[PDB]
Parts: sequence; structure tokens; C-alpha cells
Amino acid sequence: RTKRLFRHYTVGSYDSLTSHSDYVIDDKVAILQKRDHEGFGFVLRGAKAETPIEEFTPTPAFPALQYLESVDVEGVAWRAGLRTGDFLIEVNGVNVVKVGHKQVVGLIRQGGNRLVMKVVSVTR
Amino acid sequence: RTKRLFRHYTVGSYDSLTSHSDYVIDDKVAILQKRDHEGFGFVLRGAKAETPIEEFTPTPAFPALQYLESVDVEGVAWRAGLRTGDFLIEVNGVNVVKVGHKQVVGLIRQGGNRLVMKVVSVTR
Amino acid sequence: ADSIEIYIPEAQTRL
Amino acid sequence: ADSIEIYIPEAQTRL
Repeated sequence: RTKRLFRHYTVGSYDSLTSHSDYVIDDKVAILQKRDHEGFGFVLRGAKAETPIEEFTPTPAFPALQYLESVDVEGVAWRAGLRTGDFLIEVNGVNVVKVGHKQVVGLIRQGGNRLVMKVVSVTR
Repeated sequence: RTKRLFRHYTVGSYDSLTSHSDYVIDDKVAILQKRDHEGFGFVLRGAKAETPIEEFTPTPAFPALQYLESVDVEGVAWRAGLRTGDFLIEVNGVNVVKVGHKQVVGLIRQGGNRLVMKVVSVTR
Repeated sequence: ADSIEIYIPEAQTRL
Repeated sequence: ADSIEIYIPEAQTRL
């Protein structure tokens, strides 16, 4: 049950034993309601781009362009289940995987006190 | 000056832009002082071994056998700067990179209300 | 065919 | 020369 996969490589009487653990992709939905003065409690970080970057290709390690660079502990987002490193997938019914920072920020701001997001967590 | 490395890969006129970040290996010393009844506030996880596994080979991905599965927020370890996924290098000055789980836990309990841990945070 | 590394700039925004 | 995959049992402990 509780066990990790290790690779045992051996050549010419030398051994190495290394761990090669796959990325877990864990999707969640967050609903955030704030007060007029308070923040949602997160710092968003991602690529600057005027238009979506079509050729952008999600990988297990990097699903999307905009991610949470930090989350205020016991702030609105934290309470809603958001954690540092979550990748933004959808923001108020808009797909944002490939979307530049300014536009995502603009969507979040159009929402006012309410923000509803699909995000993804990744761990190894 | 804030930026991220991507790889632009093209062949046969098909294009793919993927994140291509260098591993950031951050070593830190955490010093934990708990009260008699509180815990250090973390769950340690890693390979069982009655003796050190000498043939273990550290990689950027997976530097050591024991790591932080979870850290309770607002707890002692959290406040000391420890986070989920850190790899234990030293415990109370003793190298634990290749040390079995039972023995590392032992070293920790031996310290009483004090715990000094050298850890590394791997991010990409 | 080619493979090229590029730094794309990123922004931070507290919300 | 061989590349073999093996599982090592891991333990958890709350401290």
C-alpha cells in the first residue's frame, strides 16, 4: 500500500537507486466571496501576453500559464481551499489555461466580490 | 526582470511551447522549539529501512528518503519555515539522507522539545 | 525542426 | 547491466 517506486540501475558493478515518482494532477473547484474592502488573499503570477498563446502546451508539471504564487493563510482563498502553486484553469466560466496575465486579472476584477474558479494542483 | 523559461519546439510545422524551468534547490536550516504537549506539527514520510540504504542516489527530483508529507499550518514547523515536500538532510546535526524511516523518527523523538533540521525545497 | 529556449516575461498581481 | 523497477515500502509518522 504505502510504497514508493524506485529505479535500480546497475552497470559495470556500479549501482544507483533513484526515485522516479509521477506527477499527480488534482483538479478542484473554488468559490470565493469577499467583502468590498478585503482581498481574495492571493498573488497571481503568469506570462504576459496580449492574446492567448495558442501553441502553449500543458504538461503534467505545468498545466497552465497563470498560477498562485502565494495564498494568504486563513484569507478568503485559503478558506475556499486554494493553495500556493495552484494552476488557474477557468475563471468565471472562461477558460484561461492559455490566457495572458492582464486578461485573467481583468476577468477576476469584473467579478467583483465573487470569484469562481477551476484550478489544478500538481505534486510529485 | 520577472520571467519563466519556456521551450519552443517545432517539427513538421507543428509547434509546442512548454515550460522548461531549471530546478531550484534551496537548502535551509529549521529550528523547532515546541512545548511539552504540542507536537512539532508535521507528518514525516519515507522509505523504511533497518539500516541505511547506501546505494541510494540523490537526484534533483528526489534528494532524500524522508520528506515532509504534510505540515500543519500555524503549527511549530510551519512557523519555522518548513513546508510540505521538504526533504530532510540532517536531523539534529546527523545526516539522514539515506536513513530508514524508523531511525529518523527516533532521532527526532530523542531531541525532546527541540528539533534542528536541515532540509531542501525543490521547486521548478 | 528546431528546439529553442526562451524567457517569457511574467507578471505578479495581488488580488 | 540492468535497469530494474522496485517498490520500497514507506512509512508515515506524525510528529
